[PDB]
Amino acid sequence: SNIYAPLYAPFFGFAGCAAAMVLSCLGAAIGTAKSGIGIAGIGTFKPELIMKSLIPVVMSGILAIYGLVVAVLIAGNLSPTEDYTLFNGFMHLSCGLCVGFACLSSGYAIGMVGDVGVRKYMHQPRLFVGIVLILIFSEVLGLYGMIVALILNTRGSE
Amino acid sequence: MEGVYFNIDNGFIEGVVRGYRNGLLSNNQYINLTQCDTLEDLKLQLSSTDYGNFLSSVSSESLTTSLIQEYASSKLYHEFNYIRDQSSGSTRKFMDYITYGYMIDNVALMITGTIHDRDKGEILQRCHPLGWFDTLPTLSVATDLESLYETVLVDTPLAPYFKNCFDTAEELDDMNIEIIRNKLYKAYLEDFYNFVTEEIPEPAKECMQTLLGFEADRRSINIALNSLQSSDIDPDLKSDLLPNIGKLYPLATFHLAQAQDFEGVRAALANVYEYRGFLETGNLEDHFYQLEMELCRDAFTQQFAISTVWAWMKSKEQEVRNITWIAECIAQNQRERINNYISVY
Amino acid sequence: MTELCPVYAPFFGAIGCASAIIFTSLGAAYGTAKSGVGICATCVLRPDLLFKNIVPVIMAGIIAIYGLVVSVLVCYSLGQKQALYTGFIQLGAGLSVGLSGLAAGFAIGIVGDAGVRGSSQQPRLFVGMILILIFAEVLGLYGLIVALLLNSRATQDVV
Amino acid sequence: MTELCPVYAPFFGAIGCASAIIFTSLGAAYGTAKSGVGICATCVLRPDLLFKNIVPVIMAGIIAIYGLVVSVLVCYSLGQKQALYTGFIQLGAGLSVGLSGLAAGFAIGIVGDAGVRGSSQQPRLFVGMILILIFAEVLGLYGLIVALLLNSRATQDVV
Amino acid sequence: MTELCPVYAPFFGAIGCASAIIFTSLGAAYGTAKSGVGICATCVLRPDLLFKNIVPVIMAGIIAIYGLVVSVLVCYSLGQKQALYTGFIQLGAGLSVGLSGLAAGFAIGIVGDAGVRGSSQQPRLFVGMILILIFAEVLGLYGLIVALLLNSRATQDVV
Amino acid sequence: MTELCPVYAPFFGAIGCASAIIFTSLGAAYGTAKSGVGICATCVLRPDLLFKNIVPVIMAGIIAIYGLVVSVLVCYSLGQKQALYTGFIQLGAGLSVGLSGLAAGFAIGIVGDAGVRGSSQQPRLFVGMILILIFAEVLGLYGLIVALLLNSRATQDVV
Amino acid sequence: PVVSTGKAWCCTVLSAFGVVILSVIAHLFNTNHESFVGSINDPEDGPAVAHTVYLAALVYLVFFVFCGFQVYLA
Amino acid sequence: DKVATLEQILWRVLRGNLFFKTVEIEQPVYDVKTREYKHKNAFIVFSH
Amino acid sequence: FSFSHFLYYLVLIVVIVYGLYKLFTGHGSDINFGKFLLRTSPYMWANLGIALCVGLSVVGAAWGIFITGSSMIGAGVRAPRITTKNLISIIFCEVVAIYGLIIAIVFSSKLTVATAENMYSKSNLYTGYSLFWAGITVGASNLICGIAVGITGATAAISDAADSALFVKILVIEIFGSILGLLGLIVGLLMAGKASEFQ
Amino acid sequence: TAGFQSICDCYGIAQYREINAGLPTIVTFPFMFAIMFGDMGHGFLMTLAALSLVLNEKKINKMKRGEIFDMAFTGRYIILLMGVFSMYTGFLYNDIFSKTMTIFKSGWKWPDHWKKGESITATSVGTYPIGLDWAWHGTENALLFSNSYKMKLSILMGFIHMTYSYFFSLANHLYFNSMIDIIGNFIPGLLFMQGIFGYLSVCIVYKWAVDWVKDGKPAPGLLNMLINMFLSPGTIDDELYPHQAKVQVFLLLMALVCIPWLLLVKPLHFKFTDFGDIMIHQVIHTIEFCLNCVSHTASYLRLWALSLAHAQLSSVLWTMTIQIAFGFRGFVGVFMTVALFAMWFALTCAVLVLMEGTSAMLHSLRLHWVESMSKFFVGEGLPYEPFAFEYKDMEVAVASAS
Amino acid sequence: DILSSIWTEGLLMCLIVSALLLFILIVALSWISNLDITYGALEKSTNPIK
Repeated sequence: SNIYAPLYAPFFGFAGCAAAMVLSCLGAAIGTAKSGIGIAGIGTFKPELIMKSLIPVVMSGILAIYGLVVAVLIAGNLSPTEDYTLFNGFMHLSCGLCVGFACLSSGYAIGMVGDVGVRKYMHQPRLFVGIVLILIFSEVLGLYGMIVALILNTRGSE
Repeated sequence: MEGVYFNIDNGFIEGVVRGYRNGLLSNNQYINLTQCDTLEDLKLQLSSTDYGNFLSSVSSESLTTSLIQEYASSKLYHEFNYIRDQSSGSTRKFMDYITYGYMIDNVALMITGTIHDRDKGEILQRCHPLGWFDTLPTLSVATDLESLYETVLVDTPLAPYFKNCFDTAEELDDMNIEIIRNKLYKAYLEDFYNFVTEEIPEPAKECMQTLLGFEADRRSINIALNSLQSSDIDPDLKSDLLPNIGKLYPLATFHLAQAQDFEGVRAALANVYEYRGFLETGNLEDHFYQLEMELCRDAFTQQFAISTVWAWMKSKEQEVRNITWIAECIAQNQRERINNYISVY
Repeated sequence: MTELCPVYAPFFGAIGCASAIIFTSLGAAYGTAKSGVGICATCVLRPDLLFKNIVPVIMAGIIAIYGLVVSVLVCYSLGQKQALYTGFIQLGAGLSVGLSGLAAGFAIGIVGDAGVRGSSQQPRLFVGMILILIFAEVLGLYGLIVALLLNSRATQDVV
Repeated sequence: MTELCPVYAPFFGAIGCASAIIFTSLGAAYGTAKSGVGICATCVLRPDLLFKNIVPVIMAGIIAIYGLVVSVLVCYSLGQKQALYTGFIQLGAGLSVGLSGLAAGFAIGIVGDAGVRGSSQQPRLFVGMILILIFAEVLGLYGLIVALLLNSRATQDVV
Repeated sequence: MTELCPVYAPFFGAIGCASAIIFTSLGAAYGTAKSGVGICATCVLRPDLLFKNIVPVIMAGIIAIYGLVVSVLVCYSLGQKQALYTGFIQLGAGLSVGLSGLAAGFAIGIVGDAGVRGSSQQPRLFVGMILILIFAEVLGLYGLIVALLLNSRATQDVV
Repeated sequence: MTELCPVYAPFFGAIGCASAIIFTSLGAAYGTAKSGVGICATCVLRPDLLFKNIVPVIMAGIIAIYGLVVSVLVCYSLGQKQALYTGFIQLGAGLSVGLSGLAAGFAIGIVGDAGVRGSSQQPRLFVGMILILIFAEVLGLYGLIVALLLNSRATQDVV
Repeated sequence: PVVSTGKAWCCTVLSAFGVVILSVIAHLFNTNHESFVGSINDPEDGPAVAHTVYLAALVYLVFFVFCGFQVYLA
Repeated sequence: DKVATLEQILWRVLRGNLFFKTVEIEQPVYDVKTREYKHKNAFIVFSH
Repeated sequence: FSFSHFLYYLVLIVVIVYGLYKLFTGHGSDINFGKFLLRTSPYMWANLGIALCVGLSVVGAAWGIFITGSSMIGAGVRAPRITTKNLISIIFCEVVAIYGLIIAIVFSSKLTVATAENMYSKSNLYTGYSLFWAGITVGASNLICGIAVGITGATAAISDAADSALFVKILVIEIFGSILGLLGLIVGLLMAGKASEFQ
Repeated sequence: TAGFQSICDCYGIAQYREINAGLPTIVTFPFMFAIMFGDMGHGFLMTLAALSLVLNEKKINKMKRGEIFDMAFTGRYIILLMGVFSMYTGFLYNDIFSKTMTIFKSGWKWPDHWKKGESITATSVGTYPIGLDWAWHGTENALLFSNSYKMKLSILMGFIHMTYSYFFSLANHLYFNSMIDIIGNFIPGLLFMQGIFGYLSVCIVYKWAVDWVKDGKPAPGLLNMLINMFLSPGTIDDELYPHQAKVQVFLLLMALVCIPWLLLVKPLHFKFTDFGDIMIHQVIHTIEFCLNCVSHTASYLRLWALSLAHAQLSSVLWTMTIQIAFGFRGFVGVFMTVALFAMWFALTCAVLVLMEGTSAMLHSLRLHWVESMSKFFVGEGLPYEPFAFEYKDMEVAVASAS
Repeated sequence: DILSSIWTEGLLMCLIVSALLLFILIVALSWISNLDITYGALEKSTNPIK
């Protein structure tokens, strides 16, 4: 039939869905757990700082939303009836790899900085804007990955 | 990460040591201990803490400051022996390395008492029951340091630490034993630092490295401030007593090794940032105790770490020292300096 | 399809377009994490040096911007019927900018940690930290240049 | 295409053009990181020796310049219809300059760290540090020479 | 033989029938070994708590009973002339119950060791140990359920 | 030969017949070695408890007897002209009894060491050691049962 | 003959369940229920297995009346 | 518990000219100062 | 030394030499990864998906359960009132295996029997690929979610054993970390949404 | 009512004049045990074990026992109710010692003639009055009916338990004069969880009530339409009832609008009478009440779970030991069935009553601690414990000091 | 259009499944090999200061 849509083509698009969900979930979980260790480590001495110290946990929960958006946008294009060439499968796998590894690296950075910045916050209350500033610099990496996956998604369906 | 493979063996030990940690005395409890009039009031006030029913079944009239510090130390030692029995692998090794540093002090104490012809049983008590090593009372024979070493010390775990101690080859007096003991503790700290660097996982690794750094720096400043007594010491014969670990070795133990007066030590410590706040004021030992308790407090913020055992050990020892000082000030009617305990919690 | 333009040809372009932003994000994440641990350990004592020490984190983020630029420029050249020459050029450009950004991010992280911890107690060391960090930044710049010079030849006279 | 000029032929040229700047950037990053840790540990006590000790970082950056030169000269010889001979020559030139620059960067980093830490307390050791660093620089220079002599033969009488 | 029923088809069924009892025996052995070390360390001081602390060893043996049940039910469905569908279903059922029993055995071993050592000195912790061990026992139960629901479909309308 | 009975078919039967006695001998050797180190460390002080503590070594040898039984029963079913079904069944039976015996041997060794060292100073712990060792013995028994139920079907209606 | 009391109940209770259970199973073998023998498998004959299950019920009865008088002595 | 320690020390002290010999006391010997049952044995060491 | 790195380097060298030799002959398309995907039975991919789903979900559940259970047992020696309170931290790790059960029950209704004719059709290959990747997606997400919720549960047990007022403030972090398994659940249901049965 | 009160007080001591949770526990705890323990003979053995403890109460409350027989004796009425309700449940499952009963005429009819080895089907000549039909015994697709049967049983019973325990919150709020809690917490949660999960139960019962073969319509999938109610709204593959294309969208938007109607009224009424603590606590209560609807109604699959596995393990135990000794004519067969019945009774009393009763008992306890008392049980109060005189037990007091 | 004459599809399916099961067996045996005994609770110590 068609030499452009052979029947092994959905394997790569489903691999893109799997990578975009699993590695974004891994980055979000690393960030959340590693920051929560420091948040509950400061909790014995100064328990009045925990409700402001939940910035790195909320910050590293947006990364799972990035992976969620890109995974549902890839899975909306797959169907057992459509044409679906191999070019679309390579683009979907590249979308998944972009979002997954960008969110994994971003979640690792958020976890490290959030742990040390919350643990060393029980001493200096003027250290908070630096925490929020470096966390904002760590958050944008997953955003860059999601931007290139949105562009690859709208490029691949042509 | 660190919370992944830790709990498999050490989760129960970590939880029990945190439960021991929650019974550390805070400031209000020390103030309530300060407000006691007699010593039975101190007993009744300590009864409502984690200690309680520890001086039960003693007496109402045989209550003495020495008896209180004996029993408050024995509770510490039984808790440490329980936690050491419940461990294996690297944690068992780590706690044996905690024990060896008191074994060194027992060696020096037994030799020093053997020089002055004291009794075996007098030196066998007040000899810190945690660093035992079964062949310890045999150190009271055969005064010469070689005839200790080729007979009983090679089969102890303190055997690889005498690699420097065979320079002088005569009978010992009180300064030779201290030179020996300082070489022991130097080689000991460097053995335990190279142990922590290669086997202990990372969040406990950095905490144990900074705590061992402070141990080495405190003993370096103490040797530099005690070596300017009435003797002549070559800087080559003094720099073999300052450990090669800490934040003042790469270049600041050099000026400690080359120093004559107290102002030489002040100028030596003047460039290290954490120090040179100490020598221009009062009790120079309380600054080391306060900084040790602040570092040990900072060690309790890491959760998946076996630095908690060392930090709790040192905190509970400071707690026993504080209760002994308060009991002395109560029993001797010397309430002027009763508030000189060190409380960080 | 064609012997010059087979069907497996967009695979290398998609792998290059992914790997650019992937390895530059890993380098930027290492630099941001190491420098942020250094800042949070330093600025407990001198909170007034907090916004002065923020420079290594920014110089780590510029590497991720480099990877984003190369990924967009590669992504706007993919096609279903391209040659193997174009896919090989796109894969080479992606690997160039990605691994150059990874090396530059490792250097920026280590030098920024040491420089912040040193400049907490020596105010003259900040300009030396900036000089060494600029020498660590030009490596990712060189990778960006090699990637742009490859990408400018991906579609010249390709049949 | 042709038996002398197959379709997989630009793959080796793209891999060589990438690997040159990749391995020279890794060597330059190791040299810059190790020497910068040495400078930041040294110049807390002697901030007046800060701009004197900057030499190993510059000699590490020259290696990345070597890799950039070879990557540009290889990149301006790629083509869709080249031979396997040209791709093999380009791959060999890239591997030569890359791994020579990696070895030279490791040597420059280690010698520069030791030399800065030693010359903090011995002012006559600085010229010996410069001599040993020049002996570490000529290795990457030799890799650059072998890469240029390969690249000069990549297109002579190729059919 | 047939395209639906090839000759290599009983291999997957034999591998599943083996792997069920293999991985459940590994999980039960880890649970029994870890809990038995905990019991033998505890009951030197309290020998009267010896037959009270025997519960984690029994809850580890129930996992091996689960694996034995699935291995017998798979073993009574093998045949020389079965389909690939039946072999794939049998392999999936074996892997399900085996790896679920392995995870449940690891959890039962670690929780049973900690719970016996804790309940030696706190008599109220025994019921909390039983609650957490029941939460560790339902995982192997879930693997058993998935294996039975797979095995009930291995021979429905297979040609 | 035949499509149902190829020539490579006795390979799986020979591998199963070997692997049964191999992995049960490894499990029995670990159990015997660990328990014997425990006995030799214990019975320096209590030489009267020497023949009482010999139980874990015997319960380790029973596992090797299980492997010997399965190896003999598989070995008396090999043939030159057997099917792949028979070889797959024999390989599955061998792997079942071998890896179950390996897990049971590890558990018997560790529990026997801890139990002998504990029962040197607590005479009531010996019966608890026997209970936990019986729970470690039934795992190899379950592997033996699965191997016998596989081997009973290796030659029923095979063409 | 040391104590022999804590093992008397373990056999009397076992036999007391065994008599009743094998008696009702043998009665269900005898009248062909088509759920104990209603397929091509395990039994075929019918009352020929009801025979030996009633025999086993009798053997459990003599277990029960033996061990039920040894517990009576305490 | 201390017979091996005795013979180790006396071998390292008598340099290799020891004639140590021990026979066991079968029953435990009950202690008063502590409460351990203390399996004991006798010894004899010859020298000049 | 380092036997695993020696195995990895040996496999790498053998694969590089083999692929370079298949170039060397001129037969580089004999390593045909796409023809392997056609000629492989779709029921293998579907059953690996279902089995690896439920297995990885149970492994993540067990991991989280003993992480929080060791710390809760250890912290309950001095303060035994933490057990009935922090039961919920083991509830949160146990629901992961129930999500794996729900996925297995949904996916096992699509394992029908196909004809030898149109066995490798477009819909059957689509169904095998979708069930495989959806199963391992939800299984790996369940694994990671169980690990993270277990770590936070251990830390919450220690903090509640300190004093009673802290577990309300740390349980919020477990509420954050427990949504990730539900994300994996939703996307695993959505990847296999349009896949038919095997016909 | 003492043992069930000690059950419910182990979790938490209730607030003053709050509704006691130990009063419905008396019967809802052994029944949720009984669903997982659905056997006639095992519940019969459990009743015999309970009556061995209930029939001599006066002899036992004067002895010193230790920690196991204590939990046996203080919960004797729990074990009695568990055994009796397990008799009723095992009667409705048609299961005694993993065998059937044949006490009524069947609703299925086998064909007239067949060769020995023909796969045949039954012809549905009526319905069976009480229990499962005994024509499902061997039948080689008994699990295919029983699983989809008892899963729906577990979902229906779990929903009725949750929606009964939720009305105790209304009976609390009406008693404490707390009319803002009704309009802020009861109505949003009631509409949100009824309009999602009780609609599923109504659809299960309605799919049971409709004959699909006689009407010639394809029977839909309730799991498929539950997923497509949220993940693809408006599109329906198989129709269940006539105007359901709009009811799905209406229930979806009502469950949607209950999300901003919750987390808004209870704080902003405190504002006009925000604070931060009420607002953040209400956000936590909304994100915790929701996502426990899905999780808690998924958690009632354990009633199906343990029932299926208890039935399967008891069936394998019957076919493994005593089934062997039925074709063994001779004098060896007498001793063979003697020894094999001894082994079978020892296993069905050891691993199958004692070791699966403790599990399902604490599963019926988890279903009341977590899924049931998170909807009405407020929590913290101080227990009564008056000053009274007691015997002191000297050797406990010596161990209490030392 | 066969894949290979020696690396057929049945042989590759069997090898992929066997490699997965060998991987998990190796992992689980590495869990079993790290398994210690805590000898300190099985000994006795006198310590005559205590």
